[PDB]
Amino acid sequence: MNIFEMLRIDEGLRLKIYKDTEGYYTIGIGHLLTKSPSLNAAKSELDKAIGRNCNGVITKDEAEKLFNQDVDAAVRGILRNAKLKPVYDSLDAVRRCAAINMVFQMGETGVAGFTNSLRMLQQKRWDEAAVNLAKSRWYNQTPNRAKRVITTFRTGTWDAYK
Ligand SMILES: [Cl-]
Repeated sequence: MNIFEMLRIDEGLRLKIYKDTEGYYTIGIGHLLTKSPSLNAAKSELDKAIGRNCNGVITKDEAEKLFNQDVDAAVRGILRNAKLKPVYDSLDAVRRCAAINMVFQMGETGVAGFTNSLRMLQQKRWDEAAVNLAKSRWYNQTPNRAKRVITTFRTGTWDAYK
């Protein structure tokens, strides 16, 4: 397993614009287009991102390139963030995937709000961090996704995805 396979399982793949769990226009492998309610705004963001007139539909190859760019951006955001980088650098490779997964879903600023959980992860207090991570709007709104990510942090294995 690697980060790309993990996020593909969690996000799925759709080649036409869809709405995510919060109602936001999305395409591909979980690529957020806009939080605006305007479908026309979402279509314009899509054309800008892809470089052609898509009319709301992309190819599998385009979805995979957007996805690679999004994962790279998530990693780079962690490495540039003074609060996230020291935690990330303290984690083993499997747990680093769980960290990227959270940033991909909620953004750099959303994860940075998990201050208490991040300190427990840095201290390798896995069971305590798992309980603390579950006491969140994240867990209450997307519990199956959150359970898989939390189990990955807790165990350092891919067992939740196998
Ligand atoms: Cl879920």
